[PDB]
Order: sequence, then structure tokens, then C-alpha cells
Amino acid sequence: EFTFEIEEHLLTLSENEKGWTKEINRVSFNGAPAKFDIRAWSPDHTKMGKGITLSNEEFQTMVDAFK
DNA sequence: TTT
Repeated sequence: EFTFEIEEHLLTLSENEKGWTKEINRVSFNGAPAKFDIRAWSPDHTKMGKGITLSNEEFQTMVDAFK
């Protein structure tokens, strides 16, 4: 019905009292090619939090715009 | 705290 795989870890932005982390990763959803993904994760990364997926073009637009 |  839905699958995910963290293909590459890029950056951790913060971690909270319960060990969950806000991360920028490259994530493959439903076997698609990996996309940038900014999201909260459980300590062992087996539970997903709320977040956003960005295409390469969307992520490059953001990076170009703020630095 | 699930695309």
C-alpha cells in the first residue's frame, strides 16, 4: 500500500527529548527514485513523522533562494 | 509524528 526507504542521510537539524530527529534525507517512496525529504524520524527510523518531500528542482530552487 |  505504501513503502519507504532512506537511501541517504544528509543532515540532522535537531533532536527532541524522546529521541526523534528532524532530518534532511534522500528517501525513496514506493520504489520511486529518491527525493529530498525533510521530516521527523523515530530513533531507529522505523516510524515517520510529518514532513515534506521536495523534487531535486524544488530543493535547488530553495537553496538558490536563501543563499 | 506514515508517501
